[PDB]
Amino acid sequence: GAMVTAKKDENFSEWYTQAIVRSEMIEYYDISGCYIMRPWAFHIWEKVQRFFDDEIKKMGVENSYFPMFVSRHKLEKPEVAWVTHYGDSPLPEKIAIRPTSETIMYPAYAKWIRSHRDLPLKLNQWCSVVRWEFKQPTPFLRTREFLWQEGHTAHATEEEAWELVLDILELYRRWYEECLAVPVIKGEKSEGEKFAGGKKTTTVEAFIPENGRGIQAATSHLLGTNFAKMFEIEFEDEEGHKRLVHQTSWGCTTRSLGVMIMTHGDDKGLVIPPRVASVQVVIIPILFKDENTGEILGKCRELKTMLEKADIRVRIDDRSNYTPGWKYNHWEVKGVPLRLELGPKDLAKGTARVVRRDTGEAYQISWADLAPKLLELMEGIQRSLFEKAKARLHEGIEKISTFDEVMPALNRKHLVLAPWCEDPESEEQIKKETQKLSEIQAIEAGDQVMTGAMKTLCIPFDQPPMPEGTKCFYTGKPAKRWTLWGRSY
Ligand SMILES: Cc1cc(N2CC[C@@](C#N)(C3CC3)C2=O)cc(NC(=O)Cc2ccccc2)n1
Ligand code: PRO
Ligand SMILES: [Cl-]
Repeated sequence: GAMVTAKKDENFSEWYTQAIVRSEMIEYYDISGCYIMRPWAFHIWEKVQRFFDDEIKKMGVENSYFPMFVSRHKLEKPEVAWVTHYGDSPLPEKIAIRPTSETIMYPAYAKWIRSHRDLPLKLNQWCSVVRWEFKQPTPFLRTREFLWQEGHTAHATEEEAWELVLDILELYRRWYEECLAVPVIKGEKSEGEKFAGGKKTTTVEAFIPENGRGIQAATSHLLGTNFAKMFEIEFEDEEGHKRLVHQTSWGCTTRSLGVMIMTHGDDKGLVIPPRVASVQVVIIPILFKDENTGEILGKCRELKTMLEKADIRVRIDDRSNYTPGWKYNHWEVKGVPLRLELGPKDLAKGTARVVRRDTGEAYQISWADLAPKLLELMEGIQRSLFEKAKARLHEGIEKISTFDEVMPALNRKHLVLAPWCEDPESEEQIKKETQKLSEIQAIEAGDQVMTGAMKTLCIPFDQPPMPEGTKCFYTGKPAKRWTLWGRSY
């Protein structure tokens, strides 16, 4: 059985590749930026999909399916894939593969919305989209084709639309923190980073300590009336006056899995939080030749049935052609959070040996105690994974006053929280300056595939105090808010 041999804290990229290949999460493909999602990864996607779909159904959002193609003139009302032929017959007008579906959906919204009684209109779809960039792709985190949901709502007032933006952003916080045990920071995107055409974009941002990079985990946009004006989406009040609708859109992708993998993995391979692990407990029988193997396997089956009564997801690995040691490594690499070992000694004592994946700590638990204690143990693992990741997030953010402090902090692979005047031009200049200083540094390093530019990640909702005369860290103008910056995906 393959072991992960790269160390997470020494060659992070090689570590990540080994962890996702050797655990059978991914397979490569002959078109660049496209990868195969194998069942071990797909199962985790199914779990978060089900969580989020159930939660938005409770909000009255209904699923739908809109075409994957969009006409040139509807899309252009650059990073798009264009279809131009069927067989060898040219199309009269090329058609694009969707990168996002506002321009596919909103002509229909304009047809469907007639009066205030048609609102709010709330739709979602689960599908894949294509964003054909040429920069370095990374499995799960940044790919040419990815799976996502996208929700699109329309409301009679801005207040109700904004309320929904924030309710969805809270569901994305729960997707990452409660399901995947990944801490995130809620905030607003800067004017240069917000969705094209929208009014205000909110985000949850995550952090990869090993390469210092922030990453946008999910996004929820107040489109306001901008798209309603573009698509003539209006409704009548009760006396017949026409008004524009107020819109949101929001989306979360398979990037989430990658974030999870990078957050919790260790030098042995994956560590999957128990709430989304497709196998929570793997039972490994010890099978000597000189034992009553039928009695040991019979007890493993009884324990499996007992655990499944508490809804624990259990597999018995009773393969005779591998040793227990081999199986220990096999399921460690795959990130199963609990292993249960049962041999003749255990049978005789009425106990089982349980080993937790995150710490390696082992417990002896009586069969009667097994189901409640495992449940307690899985909640403790989930909580411990989250708290440890949150401590690394906090340790990864430096509060600074002045631009002179930026390069030392980025050299420590940290994010910076700085007072900023929020001038869009300033962000563009900071990106270019940090980028050129990073190139110099790389040459002093004797070194390289992603950009060294520092950009804004999010103006966090939770704002530290801003003292009276605080200046912006780059311009010296009056600072308006604390903003989180870093290198990023
Ligand atoms: C897997 C994944 C995710 C996401 N993005 C975007 C923001 C967002 C968020 N939040 C979406 C709105 C929901 C997200 O997850 C984007 C992508 N590829 C790309 O940009 C294309 C690409 C390919 C190679 C290199 C550089 C760029 N690939
Ligand atoms: O691509 C985006 O960011 C928005 C949210 C999902 C639909 N379009
Ligand atoms: Cl479905």
